Amino acid sequence: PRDSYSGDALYEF
Amino acid sequence: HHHHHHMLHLLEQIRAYCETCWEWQEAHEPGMDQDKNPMPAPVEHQICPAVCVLMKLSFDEEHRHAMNELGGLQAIAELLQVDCEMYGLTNDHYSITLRRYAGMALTNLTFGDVANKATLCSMKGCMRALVAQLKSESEDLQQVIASVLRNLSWRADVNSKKTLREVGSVKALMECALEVKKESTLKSVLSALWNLSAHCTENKADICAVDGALAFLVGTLTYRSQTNTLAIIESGGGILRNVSSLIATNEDHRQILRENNCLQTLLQHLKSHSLTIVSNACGTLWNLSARNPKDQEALWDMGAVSMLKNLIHSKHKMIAMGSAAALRNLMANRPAK
Repeated sequence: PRDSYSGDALYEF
Repeated sequence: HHHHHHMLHLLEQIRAYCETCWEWQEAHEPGMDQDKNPMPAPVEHQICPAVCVLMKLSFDEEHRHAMNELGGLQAIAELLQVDCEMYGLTNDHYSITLRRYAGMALTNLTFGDVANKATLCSMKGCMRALVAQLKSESEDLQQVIASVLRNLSWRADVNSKKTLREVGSVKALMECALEVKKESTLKSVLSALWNLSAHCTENKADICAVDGALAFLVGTLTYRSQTNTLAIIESGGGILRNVSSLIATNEDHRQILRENNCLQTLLQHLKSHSLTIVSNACGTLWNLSARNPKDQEALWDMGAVSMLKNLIHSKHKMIAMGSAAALRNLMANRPAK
């Protein structure tokens, strides 16, 4: 299968 | 009265401090005792307020654009680097705070920014410093650093992938995860690992080679969030999904999964309201149902067939594909019944 990802983001605590 | 005078001041200030530190480093000559060449301390140059204000500005898109025109990423990263190298893993509250604010700004500056991700990864000394902070006593600092590494591992180019691997960020984060107490920290650490586990087979092998990592990751599948969040199950299940391609061909690792009731939990995940969870589970089941009579039989016995059938007509491509693939594996390998 294709790997999945969390992506990216601005900072959050 | 130049328009970006505040931002220019802040960046010049942290740059001048890095020069001050470089000067100290280069003045280590015979006769230069600590009274003639004192080690600079960031409090002496108002560094924590500087990065605090830079962190605040970095949340705004316009300010980020200005920050990027002024070379803000490199300046903030070099500041973080020099303090980490000079003072090591200290518990000094001033040092922890400035490192946190700096990393928050770096997370903000790397969000959706191709050039900045590549630039930060190319700063090898800074990358080594970031990775070392994962061993800080401060879990809040760990959380921030993991946030940075998360952004750097999304759409990483060839150089950046190689760097992230060479600075040992995969094993560092997996080992960090085994030690975290706070949910906030674990969330960020697992998000970064989720992206990194996708880069290459070697990264998957490094995760699997950490003693206790597989059992820990299966553990995250039934995490009980104190907040009303599914982030841990999503990211933990995500890493497991990515890594399951290797586990599938490893009997010892399959056995660790069985000991931790992995298949059974994955089936429960198929009932989730989170598409991410269902999707991750479908991928993992796809791998684990492949070429293994034992796990195929187990899945039949647990009623996986009818559960997967309920998902093949899904609007969500990953779910539809994963469910059908796993179902195919089971259908082609029916036990004597």
